[PDB]
Amino acid sequence: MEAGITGTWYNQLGSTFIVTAGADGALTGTYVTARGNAESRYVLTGRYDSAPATDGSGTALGWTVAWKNNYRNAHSATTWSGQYVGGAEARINTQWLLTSGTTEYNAFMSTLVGHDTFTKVKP
Amino acid sequence: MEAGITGTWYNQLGSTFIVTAGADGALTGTYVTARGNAESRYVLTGRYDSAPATDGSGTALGWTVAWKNNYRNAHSATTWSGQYVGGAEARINTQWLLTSGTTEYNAFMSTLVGHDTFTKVKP
Amino acid sequence: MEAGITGTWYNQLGSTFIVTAGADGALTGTYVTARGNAESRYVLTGRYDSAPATDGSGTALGWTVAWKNNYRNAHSATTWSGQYVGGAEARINTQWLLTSGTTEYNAFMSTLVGHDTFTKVKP
Amino acid sequence: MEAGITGTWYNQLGSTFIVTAGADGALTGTYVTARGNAESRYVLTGRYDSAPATDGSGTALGWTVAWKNNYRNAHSATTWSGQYVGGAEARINTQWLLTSGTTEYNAFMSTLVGHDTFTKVKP
Amino acid sequence: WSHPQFEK
Amino acid sequence: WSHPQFEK
Amino acid sequence: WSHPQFEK
Amino acid sequence: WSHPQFEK
Ligand SMILES: [N]
Ligand SMILES: [N]
Ligand SMILES: [N]
Ligand SMILES: [N]
Repeated sequence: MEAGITGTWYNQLGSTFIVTAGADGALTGTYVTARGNAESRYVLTGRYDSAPATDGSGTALGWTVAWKNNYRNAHSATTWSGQYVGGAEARINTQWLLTSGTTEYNAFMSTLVGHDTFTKVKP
Repeated sequence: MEAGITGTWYNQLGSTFIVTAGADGALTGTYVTARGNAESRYVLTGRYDSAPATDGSGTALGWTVAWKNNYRNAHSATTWSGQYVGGAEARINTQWLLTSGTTEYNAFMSTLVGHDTFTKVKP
Repeated sequence: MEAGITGTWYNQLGSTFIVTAGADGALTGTYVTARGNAESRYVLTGRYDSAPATDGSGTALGWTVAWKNNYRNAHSATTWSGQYVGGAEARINTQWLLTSGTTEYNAFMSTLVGHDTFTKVKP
Repeated sequence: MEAGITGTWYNQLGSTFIVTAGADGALTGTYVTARGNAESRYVLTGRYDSAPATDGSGTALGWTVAWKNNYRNAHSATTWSGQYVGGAEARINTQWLLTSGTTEYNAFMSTLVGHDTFTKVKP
Repeated sequence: WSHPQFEK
Repeated sequence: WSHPQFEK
Repeated sequence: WSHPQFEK
Repeated sequence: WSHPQFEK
């Protein structure tokens, strides 16, 4: 009961993460890039631990955005792997991998890595 | 039409990936660890590029497994970020991130990284 | 002439990075963990771009610490890959990989990933 | 005594790694890209565990190449983080991070990730 | 060059 | 120590 | 469990 | 586009 993940999350660079955490471990919702128009909206699906440790630091989760919508297609997918931490300083700490489909895999610009911190309010 | 992703994929270490690629970009199905019993089966959800480049090397995708089922809970989630490449040597080339929920994020054993190659037949 | 990398850098968690950037692209010096005693001091070696782009955002570099000194041995090595950015808000933005020697490579706890921001003054 | 790391290593894509492991934990030598001419040769420096576990799987190490030589400058640095495993199937298992200096760090094409297996003979 | 994840 | 992703 | 890189 | 690490 009561995951605290459902709702709107903001990264530090203007992007928005709108998710519902279902009883079952499902994550669904919409990733909106910093441009924040119709073109900037992408489906996200993932999973989370619906029964985290009571001692633990957080709730493991991950999700995927394939960078294709009704408006445009960047022929790529990002996965975020991270942990929800609750409290008045609620956070989703993530690391991400961006893979491009087009790129020969063991060439330049195949897979990018970085990190994102999500908070309940913008910076 | 015709993604070539739907079906059963095997990594090089005994694990199995059973997925359906929907018209819409949805990935759904089951990740089975090398032990290959009921306890070893986990839900996976993700996304893929439902309209890849015609020139391109491949189809970008990603998926998440939260390591919780009816039998056990490893309080963690893995995301695979990669590319499907078709042909008689069909492949899913991936890199993965495994995050543990329990672990203080900027401590030891928070996030692991590695890589997996999936093929239509076992090694 | 004048790399701005030579000197003492602090990450956000109490660790210290003491480096000399030689004319030639050499990085040498000492990594000191947050405990900040004799036991906490490790050799670092790496490389940097001794002729960065004049337009560019920064100076590419990387370095390695093998976690062995006269006092203790964690049988592991971390590499930091990043970029120096100059100005009054001078920074080294990094991502790191920690590999353990002992661990069977395609098992649990083989390679960790994270990120570190270094600044000229502590947080 | 006797690290087994000193010598010539080949990755699976035509690249060459020529290294000396000093008594002290130093790695020094030359990285040669698949083109294998004068232009293709770069300094490498790193560290390794000069006293690995006797039970253990391997010897932790890492090294850095800054992609600048007398001939050309790609304004970037790669770090390899990995483990040497001895025996008649001797191997260096690595994961790598390639950072570009020029690129605004939290933009597209800042940091790439991948993996390389090194063996004593080419594929 | 460009990608929606990093757009301003 | 242990994790299902790496189980034999 | 423990590692010097993350020590308090 | 291009980078020496991946050159053919
Ligand atoms: N933006
Ligand atoms: N297994
Ligand atoms: N610390
Ligand atoms: N090559």
